[PDB]
Amino acid sequence: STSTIRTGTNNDILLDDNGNMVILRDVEACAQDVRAAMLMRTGENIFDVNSGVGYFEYIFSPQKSYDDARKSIADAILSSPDVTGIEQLDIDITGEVFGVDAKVITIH
Amino acid sequence: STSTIRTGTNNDILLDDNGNMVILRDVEACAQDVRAAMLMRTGENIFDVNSGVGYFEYIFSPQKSYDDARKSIADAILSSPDVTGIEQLDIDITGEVFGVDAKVITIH
Amino acid sequence: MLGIFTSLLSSRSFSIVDQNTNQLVAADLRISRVNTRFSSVGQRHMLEDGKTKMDSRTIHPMEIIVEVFCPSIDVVDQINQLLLDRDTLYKVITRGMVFERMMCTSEALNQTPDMISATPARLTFSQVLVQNPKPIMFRNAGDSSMIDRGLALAEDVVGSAGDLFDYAVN
Amino acid sequence: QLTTAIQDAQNDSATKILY
Amino acid sequence: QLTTAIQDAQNDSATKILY
Amino acid sequence: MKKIPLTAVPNQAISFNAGSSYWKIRLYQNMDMMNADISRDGVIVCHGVRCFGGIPLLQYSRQYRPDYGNFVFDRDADWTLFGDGINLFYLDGAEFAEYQALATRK
Amino acid sequence: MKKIPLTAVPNQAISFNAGSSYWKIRLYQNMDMMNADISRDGVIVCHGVRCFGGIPLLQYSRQYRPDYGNFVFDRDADWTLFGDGINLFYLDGAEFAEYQALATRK
Amino acid sequence: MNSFLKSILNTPTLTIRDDVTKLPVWKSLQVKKVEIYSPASVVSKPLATKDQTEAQVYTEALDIDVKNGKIIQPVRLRINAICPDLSTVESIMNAFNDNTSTFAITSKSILADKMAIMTLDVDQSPDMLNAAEINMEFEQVEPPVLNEFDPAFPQDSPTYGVQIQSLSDANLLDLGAIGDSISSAAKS
Amino acid sequence: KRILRVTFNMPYGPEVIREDLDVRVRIMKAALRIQNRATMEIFGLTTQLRESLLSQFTAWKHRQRQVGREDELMIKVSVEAGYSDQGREQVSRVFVGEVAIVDIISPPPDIGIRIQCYTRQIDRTKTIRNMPPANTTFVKFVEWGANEMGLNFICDTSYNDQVLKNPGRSITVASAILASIQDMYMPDVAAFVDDDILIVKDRDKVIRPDEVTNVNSFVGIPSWSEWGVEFQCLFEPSIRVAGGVAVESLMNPSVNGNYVITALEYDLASRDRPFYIKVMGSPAA
Amino acid sequence: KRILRVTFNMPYGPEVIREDLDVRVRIMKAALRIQNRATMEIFGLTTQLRESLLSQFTAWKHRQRQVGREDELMIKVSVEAGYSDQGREQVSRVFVGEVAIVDIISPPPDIGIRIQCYTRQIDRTKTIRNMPPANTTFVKFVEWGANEMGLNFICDTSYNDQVLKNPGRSITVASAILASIQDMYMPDVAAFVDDDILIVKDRDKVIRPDEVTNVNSFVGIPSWSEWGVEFQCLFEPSIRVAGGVAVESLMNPSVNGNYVITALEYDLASRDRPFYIKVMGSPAA
Repeated sequence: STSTIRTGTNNDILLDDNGNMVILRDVEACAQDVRAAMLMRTGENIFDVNSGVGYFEYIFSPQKSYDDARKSIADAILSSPDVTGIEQLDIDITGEVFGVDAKVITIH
Repeated sequence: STSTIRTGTNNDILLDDNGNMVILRDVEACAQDVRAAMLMRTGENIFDVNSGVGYFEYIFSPQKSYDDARKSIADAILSSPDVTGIEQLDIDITGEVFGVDAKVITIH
Repeated sequence: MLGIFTSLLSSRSFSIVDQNTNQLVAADLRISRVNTRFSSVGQRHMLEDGKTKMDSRTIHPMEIIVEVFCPSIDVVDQINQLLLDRDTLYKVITRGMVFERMMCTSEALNQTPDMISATPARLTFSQVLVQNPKPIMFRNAGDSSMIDRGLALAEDVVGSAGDLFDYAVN
Repeated sequence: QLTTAIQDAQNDSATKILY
Repeated sequence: QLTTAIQDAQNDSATKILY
Repeated sequence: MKKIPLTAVPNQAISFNAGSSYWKIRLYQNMDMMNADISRDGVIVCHGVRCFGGIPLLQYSRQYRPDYGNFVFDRDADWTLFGDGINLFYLDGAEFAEYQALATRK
Repeated sequence: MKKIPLTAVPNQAISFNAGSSYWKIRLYQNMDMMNADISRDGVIVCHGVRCFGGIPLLQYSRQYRPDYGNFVFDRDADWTLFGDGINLFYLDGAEFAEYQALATRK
Repeated sequence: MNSFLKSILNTPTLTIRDDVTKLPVWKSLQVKKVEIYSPASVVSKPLATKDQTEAQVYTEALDIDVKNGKIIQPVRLRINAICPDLSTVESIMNAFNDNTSTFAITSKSILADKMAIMTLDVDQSPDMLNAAEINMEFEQVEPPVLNEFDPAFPQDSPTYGVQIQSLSDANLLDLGAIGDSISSAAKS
Repeated sequence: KRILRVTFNMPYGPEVIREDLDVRVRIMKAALRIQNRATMEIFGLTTQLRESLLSQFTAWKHRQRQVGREDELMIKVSVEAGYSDQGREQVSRVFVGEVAIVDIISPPPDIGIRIQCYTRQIDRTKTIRNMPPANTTFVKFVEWGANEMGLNFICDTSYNDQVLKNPGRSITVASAILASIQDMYMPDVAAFVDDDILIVKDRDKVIRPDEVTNVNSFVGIPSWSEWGVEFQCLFEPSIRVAGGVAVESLMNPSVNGNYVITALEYDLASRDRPFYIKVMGSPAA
Repeated sequence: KRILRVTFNMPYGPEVIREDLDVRVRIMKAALRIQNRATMEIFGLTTQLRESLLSQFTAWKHRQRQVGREDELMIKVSVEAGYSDQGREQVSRVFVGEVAIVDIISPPPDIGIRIQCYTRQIDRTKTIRNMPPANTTFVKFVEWGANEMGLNFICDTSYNDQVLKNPGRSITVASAILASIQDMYMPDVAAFVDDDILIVKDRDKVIRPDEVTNVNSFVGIPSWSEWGVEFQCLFEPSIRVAGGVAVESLMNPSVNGNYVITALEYDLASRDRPFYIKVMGSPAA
């Protein structure tokens, strides 16, 4: 049963109306954790390093094949607890947009 | 050798002319038991829970295939003692009737 | 085979349902052939006079082999997750033939010039034999049968009775 | 096999008195 | 075959039972 | 002080050698509380002991004397939170005497 | 009082250690009744004992004395209902003495 | 090709009965091939011979040695059929899963009896959308040795010695001999 | 349809392991001083069952601790094997003894245990509570030994009325009693313990003249030996040790006769071919 | 064409079991006090031959009966093995001893016995008829032992003219004589019995120096060992126990030299591949 502090789109601790910290559990907590994990560049953990998405070696670079980017994103999604797998992972490329869509099948 | 109290279509103990309880045995008892076991929704037995026919998740629902309904009916029929197997079973669906016919091959 | 008159023009044939959470998995597989082979062994015992008593019969676990085409990468990844999934038993409904307690044993993906978009795959499941295929459960939380844990070898802390008291006070 | 016999031989030589 | 060696570690029994 | 390991199932029984004695505790959900049956060295010490936080399980002297020890729940017994949140602690004679001396003047 | 399991077989022989004696009872259907050949410690004791409900199989004193015990049928012997409905019970010396005292003043 | 015009004493009808109930089981099981393998085992090492004896006294000795030197292995069938109905297949799988199952397979003219299922293959292929191709294997549990035996009546049966070991004490509403006496005096 | 049960005895109760699990019991009983042994390979154990069984089976609490005055020091397990068809059972008893060793033979994905049970492994007894007779006859010394071990006795021999001086005052434990009764008078009369019955009899006599077992069906061939007739058979729940056999063979016509049993080789596998018992027998007198 | 015969001795006469029947003889001999062993598996026995042999082989009539004063108590069997081509034979003798054990390994359809013989299994001899010497030399004690056993002797040692006070009056039966001769002076001089000849000699000396066996062809490779050279060879009817060997190898040039024999492992199978003898040898002095 995952649980996480409530954060806004600015990725900062967002409090409630009474000035407390909200602890989301299960589905919403897992969704927020997945969104936060997909925004972490590789080599940003002093205590994991090899964890994180390849935003500068697989994406944003003249990479021949985006299968490595797909694998890195899949690993980042699966790294979150209670994720099990991914039902669908679209890696569509627009003119200058790297559109990624996930269909996580988290156990909750 | 099965033996059950005699009951009518209203599924209550219906006594004889002299106010006694008749205990049917062998084929009649097996037939009564099969009819009773096919009319019991699942989750009604507090001591089995999983036993019973899925009249609400396998029948009476907007499903794709009624294979689960046939499996549930077959399991419910086989659960009765001295039934061995089912010779023939129909899952006919009329306009609004879920016609089921069985040919139990109980040994007696 | 016949036995059921669905009278519906959109019935799905194959279904791999996760037994827990009761969810479809790998719903985009394009199945091509399914072989649900059983197995059992006799105990032929030759004895004295020209004769052989077979004794009893042991039911070996079911094997089921599914040939399929995976059209998409997410489906291939779902198949890989099925193989790597060691904690769930699946239920395979091929054609009016339901098999519970089914676990993926093998999988072979094939990539050939004969098919560049999709990938042929040969899944293989084996059934998990259980002592009681029909278990007995209880609805309410009070009435479980008792579970023994045997010897424990109680481990150690240093907290003193004062801390336990203060905790009980709070 | 022989490990069973070894285990048997060991169990023979266990009694309740050290000397 | 350890069975032949078992059968060999039995021959040490003469007519004397001495007993 | 030793916390006896527990698993989150409703009705259960654990046996162990603690304090130079062979204890066995059977914990089961009875209605809305938890009851415990305690046996030491085979013979049964008590049946149907209602379990509460801080309050010792062996409630009468004839059971925990001499220096036999006692079992205490930090919080009210709850098999849903066994292992993660609620632990049962075993105290030997000296620790339990100190706990009693503390607890009688609260 | 010890219950001796039976088998729904028209003719059988049951062999057991009961009451510090080794009994062997061969029960067979004879015409329209059941007869029993009883042997203790190898040597035969009686042959063709007509069997009934409540009447001890070993009738005469020197067969059940001293404290040898006896065998009693709850109902009239019938191999079709053996095991479920009819049971044969073994009584030691004291139990058979108390049963005899009870049945000598019916 | 009128297939209903079957022979009278060599009728090609596979009839799988059931030795317990003697009823035809798994009807509507259109058969496509039946192969009956009946193996045996003969001596491999050279038999000894004792010559310099007479005519016809060597003959029965050799006959006994020969009758002593072959072992008959049970019969197997391999039926290939096409099941049109789900009921037949569910019954076949249930019978296979049942540990205790003896049947009597009757081919064109064979009456192979006391036969149990060893293997069962159900193949569903895109060329047989309805029905499924089935391949079953049968093995003889026991050859039809003629039980001469002491029949027809419950008496006259041989003694079967059930060597019991430990007698249980008692149960029900019994208090020793007074309980026994009350139960007996109830005349029930 | 083979039916094999391994019934333990633990504080919770008897936890019967049925034949549905892969079980394989190899027992070897004989008419000697040595404890008859049973090796048990049991597969398909769950985590809870393993915790319940293996943790109870231990060699501690009597060497580095005390926790011992009577039974419950080590778990006693019995074996009930037989056949079952048409609804009738044939479950006899084929072994009663206490475990001594436990190991694992098969690693995952099938965690299979292998325990080793020996009959009368409660030699951790009260170091002979009652003193042996000072002067006494053989039958009375046998009765004392049976009383000390707690087992009923069958003493049928021609050496009963022979006096002994100091019959077993060097005995240290209950198990050594059987070794002593075996030690004296060992041309023929070898005493042993079959299940819970201590048998002291001559080697050429049947414990039970009325319990001869007529044998006509054998697996393989009933053969000769340097002592008597040796033959294997399918499991018959009426063949004990030291019992009388009435071999009536077909392949070997001259091995027919009446024999007593000296050894026994049970090999029972519910989920495997071997379900045979091998009998060593000697001519009976 | 291998030619292997097992020749029994029974009241009817010798019944030679030829190589046409499937025979497998494993003989293991050594320069020890231990009786050399022969395990022979014979298949293809007729019912009559089985009844004529196995019935005679027994361990009774000397324990529960008397029927004994001399030989004919147990059947003495010899083994004659060799090669044969162009009409000439090479059948030497490789074992002489009495049967001790009878069993069947292979059940029908090939009823094949397996019998176990030891050399000098007449240990139940006339409980030492002639008293051992009071005070004598080693050679004369050896002569007394050989005379008592009835076997001719080869005594070649440097310890012969050593007086022994009191050489072996604790001996109970004839067999223990060899154990005693082995017990005294046992760093090197170990006495044994090869066939019907009792050999007492130093371990580094050869019985017959003129009878060295030049060996040039081996099976495998003649390898080193703790003591000397060990090697396997095809059956040569000229290699005995404790004989002299003149190994001349090719694969291993360092093992060349003269060796005496200590252990011999015959494995002769008429209808199977193994027809080799394995030789343990030590440096000869």
